[PDB]
Amino acid sequence: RGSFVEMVDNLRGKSGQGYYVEMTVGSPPQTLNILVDTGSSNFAVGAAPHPFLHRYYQRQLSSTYRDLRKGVYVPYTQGKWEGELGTDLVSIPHGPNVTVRANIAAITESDKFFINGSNWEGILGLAYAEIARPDDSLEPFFDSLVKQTHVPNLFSLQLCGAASVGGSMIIGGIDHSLYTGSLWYTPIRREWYYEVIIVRVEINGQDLKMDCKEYNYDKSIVDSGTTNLRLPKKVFEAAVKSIKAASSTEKFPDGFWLGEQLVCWQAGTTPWNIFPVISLYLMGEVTNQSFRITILPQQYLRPVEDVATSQDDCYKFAISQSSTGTVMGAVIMEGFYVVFDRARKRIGFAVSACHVHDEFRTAAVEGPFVTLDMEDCGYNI
Ligand SMILES: C[C@@]1(c2cc(NC(=O)c3ccc(Cl)cn3)ccc2F)CCSC(N)=N1
Ligand code: NA
Repeated sequence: RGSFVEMVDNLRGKSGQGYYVEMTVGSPPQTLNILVDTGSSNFAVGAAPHPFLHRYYQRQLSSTYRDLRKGVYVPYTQGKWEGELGTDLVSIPHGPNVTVRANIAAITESDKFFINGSNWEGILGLAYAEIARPDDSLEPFFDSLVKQTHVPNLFSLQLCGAASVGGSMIIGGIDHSLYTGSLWYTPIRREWYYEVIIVRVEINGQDLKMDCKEYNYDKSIVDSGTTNLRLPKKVFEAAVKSIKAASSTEKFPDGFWLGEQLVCWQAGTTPWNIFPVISLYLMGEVTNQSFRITILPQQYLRPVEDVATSQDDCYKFAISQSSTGTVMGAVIMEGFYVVFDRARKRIGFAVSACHVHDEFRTAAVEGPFVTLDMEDCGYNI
């Protein structure tokens, strides 16, 4: 407990492509890079020679493979995957020194799922059974890990960000060198997604003055598998209005705020200080008590390096409207060390020791604050 040197720096990735960890599947072990996803619950790996893939699960080479003789079809809002369910021995080279029999969805057909140019071949769904496909009987990997070993029912993520991103996934523990100050915990409202309740929203300290139910319509989640801070449409509308006002020194086209176009500045001449901080107050552990997390423009203005039609420093506005509730994606998580404390049904936030900042402002986790009617901020029906 407290320090896990061998798990430090076990995450890699590229900007806009997510964070992956090294895993082994089968006997003898087949090495795969696997996307770390707190927004889903399936362990699903490429099992066929899709041209975008560096490598894939070859079930014929594994003596420990077992067929569940069951298919699974997973459509998303944009794209799909389809696979054949089985079990095999799963290990994490730069994680705990254990081997687990886990459910594996062997991906045999997909559309807009794998990324052309990416270095990962599967997805580690770290959320709960309730949202597993096809149903809650298909035990998620981390549930299997805890059930079969003495690994504590907790993991933590330090996503570092801005061409190669890095970070740490501490399995079964917390590493105190990864954060500064104190951890503050928000209750997991329900174990399906990592669902949380946002009780107050500020832009540069200015409250948005909305019914706090709107902040969590229809849910708020912490999701390492999403880049953006995604806000419910009505919240997004009001947040951008306030961000527009706060950043009035320079004017930008309407399309930039909708993520329909990028904005470019000359190298090193990026004006961070004209852009406001964004604060989310989260439900605390105690009745009427809350805490505040605060991110910088460094988090919500993402560098886009892939532009060929431009030679400057171009950025995407990575706060976007949503119809699925608040998604606290990489835009949030890159500022913080995030502790998914499953044993105690809570999520901890602390200032990340690796987060990107200037000399005038840092990301912050602050409390305690007094907030009434926090239970009424959650959505029902
Ligand atoms: C299963 C799903 C998903 C996520 C991804 N993520 C990424 O590619 C990515 C990219 C950048 C960053 Cl920072 C993080 N992640 C890719 C394919 C997917 F099917 C469905 C959509 S939402 C979610 N939480 N999981
Ligand atoms: Na997708």
